[PDB]
Amino acid sequence: REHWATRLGLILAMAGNAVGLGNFLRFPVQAAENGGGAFMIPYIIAFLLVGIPLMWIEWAMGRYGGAQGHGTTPAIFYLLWRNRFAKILGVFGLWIPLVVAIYYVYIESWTLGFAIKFLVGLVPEPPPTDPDSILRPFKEFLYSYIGVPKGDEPILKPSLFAYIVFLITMFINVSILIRGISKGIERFAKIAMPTLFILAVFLVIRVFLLETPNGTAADGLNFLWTPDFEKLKDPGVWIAAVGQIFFTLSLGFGAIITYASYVRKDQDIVLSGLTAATLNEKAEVILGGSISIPAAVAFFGVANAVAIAKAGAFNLGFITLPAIFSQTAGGTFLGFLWFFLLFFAGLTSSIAIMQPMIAFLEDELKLSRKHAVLWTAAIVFFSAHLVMFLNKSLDEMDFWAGTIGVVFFGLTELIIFFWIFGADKAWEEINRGGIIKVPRIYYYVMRYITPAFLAVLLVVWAREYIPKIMEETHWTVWITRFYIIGLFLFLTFLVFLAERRRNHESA
Ligand SMILES: CCCCCCCCO[C@@H]1O[C@H](CO)[C@@H](O)[C@H](O)[C@H]1O
Ligand SMILES: CCCCCCCCO[C@@H]1O[C@H](CO)[C@@H](O)[C@H](O)[C@H]1O
Ligand SMILES: CCCCCCCCO[C@@H]1O[C@H](CO)[C@@H](O)[C@H](O)[C@H]1O
Ligand SMILES: CCCCCCCCO[C@@H]1O[C@H](CO)[C@@H](O)[C@H](O)[C@H]1O
Ligand SMILES: CCCCCCCCO[C@@H]1O[C@H](CO)[C@@H](O)[C@H](O)[C@H]1O
Ligand SMILES: CC(C)C[C@H](N)C(=O)O
Ligand SMILES: [Cl-]
Ligand SMILES: [Cl-]
Ligand code: NA
Ligand code: NA
Repeated sequence: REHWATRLGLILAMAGNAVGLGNFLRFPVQAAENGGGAFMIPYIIAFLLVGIPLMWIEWAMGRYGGAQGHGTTPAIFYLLWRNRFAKILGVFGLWIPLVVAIYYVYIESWTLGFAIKFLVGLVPEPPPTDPDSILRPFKEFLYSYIGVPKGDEPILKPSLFAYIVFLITMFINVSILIRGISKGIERFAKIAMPTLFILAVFLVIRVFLLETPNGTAADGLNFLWTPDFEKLKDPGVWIAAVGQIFFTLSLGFGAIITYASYVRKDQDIVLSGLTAATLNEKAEVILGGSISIPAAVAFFGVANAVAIAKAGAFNLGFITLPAIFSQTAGGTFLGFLWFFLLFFAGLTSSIAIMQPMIAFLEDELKLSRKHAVLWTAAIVFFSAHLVMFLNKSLDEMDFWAGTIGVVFFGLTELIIFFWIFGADKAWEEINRGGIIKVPRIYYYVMRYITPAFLAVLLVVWAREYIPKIMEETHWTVWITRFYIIGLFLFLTFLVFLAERRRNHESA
């Protein structure tokens, strides 16, 4: 099997796994929609009860499976629970990454397209005071990029440049992955992670220099970091906080497990996982949290910045921030650094959610790496056409795989690992090779607190929110549901094909 060459390269590839578009696009939206500081308290708690333990559990599962030549959950779940239903539950560990990748790479390709257009100065020209006259040209710029529907039909019509930049973006992701783990994902993380930290800090600095009649960047920092204990009783904030923690640390996407299956059997995972998790949080709450919201609060005030964040998941990042930057000297180049930052943010994360499908093809179907990467890309490139052309197809995928699915699968992999396999055998397998040991209190969090926390959460979804999504959406949502359900069917057939190759090989 292939291995991470260096300790540092493993951490940067794991941090590059986690530090992505969620740090800089999703976290600002999720924080502002939910009252700023009121969001932080459930966010910090969820990090301590959910994010940290699941990080360790997935590192253990990956490394455990990797010592037996398996990197994906269809095989690893069976290694933990010898039962066909573990193989079937394991398909989610391929389905969730592949579904999420279908829409993540596309959004990643926007930032590459926006970066190119901002670098070359092919950007809108706001008329030099009215905010709408400054924002509308950038709303119209993004809407023309992805092709937001102008009539009644739910059809997207992306620009030719967007589609070509998507092909370019895929080609960029293939070029890294086809070189492997050590000569591909690892080498690129040693380059991208410094680049990304540098850019973010500079932007944080430049945003902190913003002052207008409506406020300063400190006003956004106070809004984000001022508690509001009157919201701790809202199931929505807790749902939003735990869903963010999952998304940001790459938990429930089968990606950490696959990356961890390339860690040598003896090597530490306790300090490693903690560092990468600690890295991703600094990336959000310090860097991601200090760019979008302070800048939006700085030009518009808190209430309008909150209103901007509630308008959509991309308004703040693809419309508001460049519009804000367009009012400052060299703001076009500042936009380029912003969208170039997002491109390495997503690229280090898109290669992470595409490695599982590759690993499954190499490990379980014995495909060469070249063929495993290329077939994986072909699967993503084709499938992405559903996200590109059907309005709100992206949303449905992010909900079922990137929102519901990761919390379901996260609870699934904890029970399989830490209950069925055995809590004590799991505790042993987490701490083995540990440069440090997992604190004794976390054994009781993993066995009892975390699974009940998620169980209650998933029950609040299933009763109070999902009924609106099964009955109050446009009929076209079943087009995406049908496709992603058939995608699951296809992956199980591969699993079935992988256990039949294993019966003929042993014979
Ligand atoms: C069922 C279709 C399977 C894949 C066919 C993809 C067709 C891509 O079509 C292309 O889309 C671009 C963006 O709108 C346009 O700029 C081009 O005119 C068009 O050739
Ligand atoms: C990174 C290189 C990407 C090259 C994409 C070329 C897409 C060409 O596309 C064309 O470009 C013209 C000039 O801007 C536009 O007027 C047209 O709308 C567009 O069809
Ligand atoms: C669900 C994935 C398939 C959707 C992409 C299909 C691309 C359709 O292609 C479209 O054909 C039209 C007439 O032929 C042209 O007006 C457009 O230029 C072109 O975008
Ligand atoms: C999943 C649905 C997304 C598909 C994108 C629809 C592209 C709309 O393109 C349509 O293609 C039709 C057949 O070629 C033509 O009759 C029309 O000229 C054209 O409007
Ligand atoms: C619910 C999650 C709590 C996370 C905070 C744990 C802080 C670690 O706590 C420490 O753990 C050590 C090893 O068990 C002990 O030696 C110390 O008594 C204890 O202070
Ligand atoms: C699906 C994951 C790779 C997402 C990534 N952890 C992010 O925060 O952007
Ligand atoms: Cl364009
Ligand atoms: Cl219709
Ligand atoms: Na993240
Ligand atoms: Na990343």
